[PDB]
Amino acid sequence: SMEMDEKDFAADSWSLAVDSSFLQQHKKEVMKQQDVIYELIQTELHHVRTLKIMTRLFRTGMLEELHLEPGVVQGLFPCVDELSDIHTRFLSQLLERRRQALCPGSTRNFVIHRLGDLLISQFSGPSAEQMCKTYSEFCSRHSKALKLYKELYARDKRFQQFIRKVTRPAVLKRHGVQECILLVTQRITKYPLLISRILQHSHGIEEERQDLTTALGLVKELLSNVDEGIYQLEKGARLQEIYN
Amino acid sequence: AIRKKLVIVGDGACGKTCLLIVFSKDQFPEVYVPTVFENYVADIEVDGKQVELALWDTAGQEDYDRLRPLSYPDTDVILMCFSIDSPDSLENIPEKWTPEVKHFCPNVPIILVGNKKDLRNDEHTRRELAKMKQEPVKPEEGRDMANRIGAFGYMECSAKTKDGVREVFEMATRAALQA
Ligand SMILES: *CC(=O)Nc1cc(C)no1
Repeated sequence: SMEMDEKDFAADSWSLAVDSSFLQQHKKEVMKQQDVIYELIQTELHHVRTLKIMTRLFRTGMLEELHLEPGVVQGLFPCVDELSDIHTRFLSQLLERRRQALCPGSTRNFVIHRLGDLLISQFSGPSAEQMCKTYSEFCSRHSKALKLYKELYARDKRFQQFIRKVTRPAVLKRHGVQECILLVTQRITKYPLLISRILQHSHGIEEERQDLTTALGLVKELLSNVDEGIYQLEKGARLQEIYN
Repeated sequence: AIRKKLVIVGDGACGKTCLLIVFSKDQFPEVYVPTVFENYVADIEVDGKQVELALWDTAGQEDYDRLRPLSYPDTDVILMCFSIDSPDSLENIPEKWTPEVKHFCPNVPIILVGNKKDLRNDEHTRRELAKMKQEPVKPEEGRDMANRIGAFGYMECSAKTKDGVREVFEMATRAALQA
């Protein structure tokens, strides 16, 4: 993550992020809405960061410091470049919508009124088709990625050396290889929960309540299609095992 | 410094998310309660042993039968949650969650946790439950269910008041440590 963004999303809530004299000017319903929107962007920032740990710290470090086939590293980190692009673009759209809403002379005070539109573009048409295909691909290679990490950590001492080395910082406490993989699989199922609580406090403008209602339906349609597309791969599976 | 994994399972409004948040923050969030839990690694010292306990949630995965089992790999202890203000959420414990957790997690200790125990004395909880011919889950009904499903034990807590929360997680660590 970049320092500018980490500080903007450092507080526990939107109520604590904005200046108290700016908070005082708003209705309770708006503060509640803003709190859930701020949580959606704050968790998306953490998600993108998790994927940078997988691409720049783990994936690239293994290529630059170890002697493993590029196929081994690809099995440990399936779809990470595609997932990183999908979410870095989503995060850019969310952060820009917040920036546009900032009061002049302030870098912390804002209110996001439109959001449903951005959520409809992300979870509909071509962009949703690529994200859906990417998550069915990732989740079908999730178990195999885990067994491959465990096989390498117990048979390779240099891979083990590398792991103990790059995961030593305290900031990486909950971000080991297997943790990053489950963090990514769990991300998609978080969106409906956050979107439903944002919609719960967005009944003031009917265009917005309708946009968020459409967005809730689109993420659930996406999820159902990713869930249907999963067929788990096994490390060293036989053809007979598959066609049965 | 041994590493252990804990996964909490249970129906939608069983308070599993509130419970993990309240333990990892170590207080009831005063200003805002987060909608979601990412993950956490707790440093617990139970009965003299230091353990790094990784905590996970299954909230959001309840309708996705193929995505959800991806949370189970290498789990050392299962917290099987139900809410004391929802006797129907208890009926799903042996019919839905137990056979799935036994299938994907063979031989993994399961602690049945009755959440929201403060609602046993709430008047609005009793009045609404009595409309649907019901009442809060009694302590013996929870204990009998844990007994019937072959659980390692039965515990109750209140994420709202923080009572019983610390003990659930230290016990879960002990359960995870048994070979
Ligand atoms: C999840 C998903 O969209 N899978 C998919 C769609 C088409 C068309 N092919 O695969």
